[PDB]
Amino acid sequence: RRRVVLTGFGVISSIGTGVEEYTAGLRAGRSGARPITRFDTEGFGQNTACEVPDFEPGRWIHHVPLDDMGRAGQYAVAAARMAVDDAGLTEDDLGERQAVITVGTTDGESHDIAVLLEQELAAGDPEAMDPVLARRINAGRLSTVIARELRMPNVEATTVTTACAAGNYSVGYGLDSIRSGEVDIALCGGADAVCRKAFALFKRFGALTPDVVRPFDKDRQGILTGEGAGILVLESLESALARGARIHAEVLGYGLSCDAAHPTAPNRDGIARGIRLALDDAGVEQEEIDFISAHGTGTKANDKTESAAIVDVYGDAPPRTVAVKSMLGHSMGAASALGAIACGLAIEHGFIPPTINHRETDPDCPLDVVPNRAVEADVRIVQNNSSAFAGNNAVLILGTY
Amino acid sequence: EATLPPGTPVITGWSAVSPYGIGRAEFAAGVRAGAKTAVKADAGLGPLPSSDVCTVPGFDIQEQLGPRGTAKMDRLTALALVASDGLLLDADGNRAVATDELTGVVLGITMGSLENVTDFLRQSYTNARPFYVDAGRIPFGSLNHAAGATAIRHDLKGPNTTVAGGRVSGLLALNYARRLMGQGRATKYLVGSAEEFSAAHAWFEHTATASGDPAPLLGEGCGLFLVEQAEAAERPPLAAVLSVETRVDIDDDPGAAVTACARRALRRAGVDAGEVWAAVPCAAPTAAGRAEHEALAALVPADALSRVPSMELLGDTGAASASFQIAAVLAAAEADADSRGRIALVCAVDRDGAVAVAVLRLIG
Repeated sequence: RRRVVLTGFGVISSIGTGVEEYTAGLRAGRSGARPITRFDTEGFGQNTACEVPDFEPGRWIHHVPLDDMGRAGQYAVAAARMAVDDAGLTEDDLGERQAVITVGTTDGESHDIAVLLEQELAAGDPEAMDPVLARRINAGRLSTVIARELRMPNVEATTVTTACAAGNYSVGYGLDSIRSGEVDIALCGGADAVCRKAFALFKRFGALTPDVVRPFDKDRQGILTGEGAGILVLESLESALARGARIHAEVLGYGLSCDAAHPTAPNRDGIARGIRLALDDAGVEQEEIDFISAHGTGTKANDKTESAAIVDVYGDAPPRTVAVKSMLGHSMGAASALGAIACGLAIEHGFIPPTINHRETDPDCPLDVVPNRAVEADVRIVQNNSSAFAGNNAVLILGTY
Repeated sequence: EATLPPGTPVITGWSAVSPYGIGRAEFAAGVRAGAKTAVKADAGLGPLPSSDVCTVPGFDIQEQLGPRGTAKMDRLTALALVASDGLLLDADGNRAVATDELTGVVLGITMGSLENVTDFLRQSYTNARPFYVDAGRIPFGSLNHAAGATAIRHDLKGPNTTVAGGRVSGLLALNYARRLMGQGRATKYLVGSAEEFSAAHAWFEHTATASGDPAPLLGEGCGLFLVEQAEAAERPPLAAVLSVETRVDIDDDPGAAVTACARRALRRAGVDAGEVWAAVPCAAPTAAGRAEHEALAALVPADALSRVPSMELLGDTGAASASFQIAAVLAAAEADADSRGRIALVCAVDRDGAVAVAVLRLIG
């Protein structure tokens, strides 16, 4: 079966923009927590999120008018630019290729939706709503604008809306699409933008931390909402080798499971099935996994369930299990894509990024979470977990090329 | 049947909940009759940009799905669930389709329940505090909720995906299923797409319309297909999915993109355009829709376009479009021996620039 490799990474994140900045942030235990600017936090009793601080679309976006996209779309396009830059691919190389572009998202331009409702509510009149906003709110656009910006007409542009798992779904789809032989290249990842919808949702769930995100901590109090984009260039080994491309890591496999249990609650059996499917697809034994990049959101339920699933699969000596969201916060549709990149970078640079804000490991999460500081390791194979609402689990396995 | 490449996906069943009514039978009846579906919108939806709507007639969530977990259920999810029942169960509620953990689910959407998200945000803006929302509505808000709900409902622990894309989303879903099944990630797939009618959707669509143009006739519903590998098919194939091709209309020439997409789909299917027996455009009420129609009217035999009534009879069904298109082909084909072995082409264009084409071979 055809081998598939990661030749480019594009990153817009709360802890760094570009592969360099992001590798730095990850190694540093940078926290992306900062005050919310994107919308009015009056009344939430709380106003911290993990925004992208200083996004300059002009660095990345050349062709598509900015008003054709909301923030999530802009992040997607910027990361895509970066990723193809990082892969040594120009618009000329891309125009020629049949490709898949698959961007995951949770909320898409839900901020634009909110602003639309604001316009109707201010005016007391639906007709006050801006056409420019209403044209760009549909999630499909996150994929198609990338094609537009990179001048790639011969693209299947699929936005995967499996929320936190969407990045991993997207990478997996790229993998399947390349493995099928039908395309030699896939731009895969996820993108989301901080919005009032997500903040208010998690607030109302009591799943927002009042200070910091402490995954697997005994007194973890929840998440911070995040945003950003991660785009990965996937390529057939054939196509990468033949092009003289630098290969960051190999995509070995993934697994998809569905809990078929609860619309919001994680499911131990469901996560465990996903992990096992991923290992089987990857052709990889529990032993060979150097670390797990956990879904690890920092909520009570998630961390104890995910831990349990990991221990089910690996037995009572599981690999080191770290939570990138300790640093990024929960970047929604970007989360697993930014995790995937972290995993690839961890492979490439021989490190394991930390679970930060870690005071004390929950005794029911008997894991080495690599607390607070990155460690060096001979990281050859990494599992990246992701779970979402609607019981959607996706687990991705990357390896050293 | 015997002529098919190895691992060609086949559709072995379908279901629809549509402006024709609930169920495959009602859809099939409506398509074959070329029946109209537009009604005056229910007063309960409040003011709308247009009074005329193509809603699912006689559709009440609790009546269809019973009292459990349905009070706060979004219509999108409800439509998907009712469609799932039509697909997997027979008319008496018997299990018609054997599913297991290798049964995938992939649903195409535009942007989920805009009713849910806009109600949530309206509450956020107008209630005491900005997180004082209907908390019971929150599960339903997730874009992947309909696909996930289907899995809860039918105990589908296999791959569960939701893809966006609007009018092309049914074809993106189909191609997704095709690829995953191709890689052995599923042996069977529930594939389809869905769009609810909501005042939010209707107003947003009106807002998004090219300024001047009349408020579109909007429809809703869900179409679903049971897809299997031809080898392993446990029920007789209705149609083989020969190719699904997609493009993005980056140069704002939707005609040219449709043409290129269709020609590629036909090439990849190994068929000539003259072989197309039924061609079903999405009939989007847009320049792109008109261009699509002109492109196909040149590309396929004229008789392929008269074979199936216009999708315009359902209104703009949004994400449901391509699934309704495929279902219309199957409806036209069923109970008409003339359709056997014939090629069908379905094409859709979406505002967000995507074009997709599928080429089917009708079996039965």
